[PDB]
Amino acid sequence: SKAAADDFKEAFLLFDRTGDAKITASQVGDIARALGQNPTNAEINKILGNPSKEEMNAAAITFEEFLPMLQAAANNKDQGTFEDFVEGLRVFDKEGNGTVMGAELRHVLATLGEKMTEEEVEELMKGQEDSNGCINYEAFVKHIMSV
Amino acid sequence: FDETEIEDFKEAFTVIDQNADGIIDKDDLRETFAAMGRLNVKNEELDAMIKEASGPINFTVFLTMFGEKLKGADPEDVIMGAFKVLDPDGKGSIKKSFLEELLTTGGGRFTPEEIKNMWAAFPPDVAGNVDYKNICYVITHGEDA
Amino acid sequence: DAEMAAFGEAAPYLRKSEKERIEAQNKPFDAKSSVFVVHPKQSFVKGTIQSKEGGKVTVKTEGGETLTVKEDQVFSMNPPKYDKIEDMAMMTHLHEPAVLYNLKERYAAWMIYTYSGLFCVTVNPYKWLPVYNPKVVLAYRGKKRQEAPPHIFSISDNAYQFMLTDRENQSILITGESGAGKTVNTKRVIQYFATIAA
Amino acid sequence: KLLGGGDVDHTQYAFGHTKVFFKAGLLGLLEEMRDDKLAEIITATQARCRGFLMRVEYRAMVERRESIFCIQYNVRSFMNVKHWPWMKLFFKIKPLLK
Repeated sequence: SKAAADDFKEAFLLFDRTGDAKITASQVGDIARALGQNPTNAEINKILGNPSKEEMNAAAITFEEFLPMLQAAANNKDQGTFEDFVEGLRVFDKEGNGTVMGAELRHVLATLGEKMTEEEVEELMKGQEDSNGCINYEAFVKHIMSV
Repeated sequence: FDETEIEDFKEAFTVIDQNADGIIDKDDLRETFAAMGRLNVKNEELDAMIKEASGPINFTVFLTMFGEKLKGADPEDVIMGAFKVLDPDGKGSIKKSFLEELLTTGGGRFTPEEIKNMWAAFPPDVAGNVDYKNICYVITHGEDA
Repeated sequence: DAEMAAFGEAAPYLRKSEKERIEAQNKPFDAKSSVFVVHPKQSFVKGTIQSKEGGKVTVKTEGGETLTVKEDQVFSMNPPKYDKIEDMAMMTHLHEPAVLYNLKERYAAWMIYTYSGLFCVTVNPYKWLPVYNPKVVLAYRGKKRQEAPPHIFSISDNAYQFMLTDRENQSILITGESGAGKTVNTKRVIQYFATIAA
Repeated sequence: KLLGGGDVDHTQYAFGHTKVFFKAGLLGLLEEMRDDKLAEIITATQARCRGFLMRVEYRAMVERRESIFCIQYNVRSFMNVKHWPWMKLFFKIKPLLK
């Protein structure tokens, strides 16, 4: 709305590697996340196809399509409730203390639903899981929501 | 400028301003150099220090002159912060070729020629990127320790 | 599946395969539109709600028919979770149609025993079934009606159980019209007693 | 505690030692809501993850971002300063301090 945030246009100049002021359709998922929006990858996929837009063939972009797609994704930020994130992992391990065994969270984050690479899974556990093999998800989900 | 760094410049301003009136003149510069052992300090050196200011060297003119020369000055704790992120496993000094590649390939300020000048008085370990910490010392306080 | 063995051969007429179930309970359902309705020729047939006349209802049919019937000529339809419920009284939709319909469905599947509360509904097969099967008899032996599928020996055994457990006398009341086939059951119940405690 | 939420008739049910009691078509109602909730499913919890996953990637091609600058500028200072009277002075003098 501007509140006209012109820093979204300045961040589009940091993600366009050619400097022509266009951003390919394959970058739009990760740049919506870098502007403070977390649409799921199936949602980013649907919307695209919904609009008869094929992410399979070469794509370019213009700021005039990327701005309204970020504004259509911005209504879905009401789905980001931290009660359900901590209660999900609290149902994932027994006893009254928030600890996932290391390999349980790593294999679930790579193979269940939207596949996260094991390189990204190791980069998200690095520092929050110590050598006991127990990830405290009270501080883990706190630090994941700090970015 | 953190406040303890500004208090360090206030203490250095008081040690060079031996008349204690709040303005370092050329006599204060010469008498501070003579008290450090400089019996041969020429008047042209004192005139070149005063030629860097547009007015008398009071505390805010000394702070603005040091601000404009130290526009990338970083305290030792923030330099060791960045070097602990470059060595995230702790303790080890990072490799010579890793710092040369990461300075160049990330930024234009890390271009090579400049990397040869970094190795050139910042010795081997420092230059190489293996030790660590002595370079943070000499960036906050110059010359060999 | 794992459980069923005792019957094995009868199984198909008592219970359905664990996916037949699964394939039935876990299917698409649109509550707000799916419904049961009155019907001049056939008693109650099913349909989908099309529109809403403010206190009239227009519905499509299952056969293809469109009728605009009152608001209370229209009755909800149970989620698929209640397909061929052993105990209709567990349904969350206690209607007239839903009951007819449950019986009917599990019959077209050849299940003659369905419970409706305390009752033990029984429908005339009009053909032969491995139900009175000498294997079943045992199977139903020592089992609460929750440990086994709807069947008469359930009633008949429980009676017995209950008989010795509570130290009370029991009864079984069989009832139906002329062609319902009670004698048959009665007799069959009787054999049951004689066998299991002779 | 659960039934705490929902724009549901807090009448129609009743609790007791082993179970809740419900009027008609309720449990039916429940499920339905549930049904919608799965169409959604996981799917929402995946996303954030996905999102978040890449969000850490930026900090990496990215984390470094500033630590460099810090290093960058910081050096430059010195190269300029180290030749400045006042700074040499501070230098010889910096020790006598406490």
